[PDB]
Amino acid sequence: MFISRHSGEGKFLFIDQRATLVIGFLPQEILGTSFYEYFHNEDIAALMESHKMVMQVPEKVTTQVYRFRCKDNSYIQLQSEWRAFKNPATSEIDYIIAKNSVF
Repeated sequence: MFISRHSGEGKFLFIDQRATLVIGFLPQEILGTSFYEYFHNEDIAALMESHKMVMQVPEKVTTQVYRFRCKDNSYIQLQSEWRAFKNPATSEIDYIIAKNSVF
């Protein structure tokens, strides 16, 4: 329900027009920060493994439903669909596309 794009390490590079109303953060507040900054304590470990698998496989990877910390430091429940694209000349990830569903 909002799209973001991340670096190979998870740093926010882009959020769409629909994100701020959901998570409360202005783009200048969240761009440049890692998505490990916002994951709930109980979800970060499973999300790291999802992140690892995305960086390995050519395929889409869907996360579990997890809690994402909003600007007011409360949490909303997201489920993200992640896919990484690697520069064929350098093998490094150009970006990770993220479809972030909201509940």
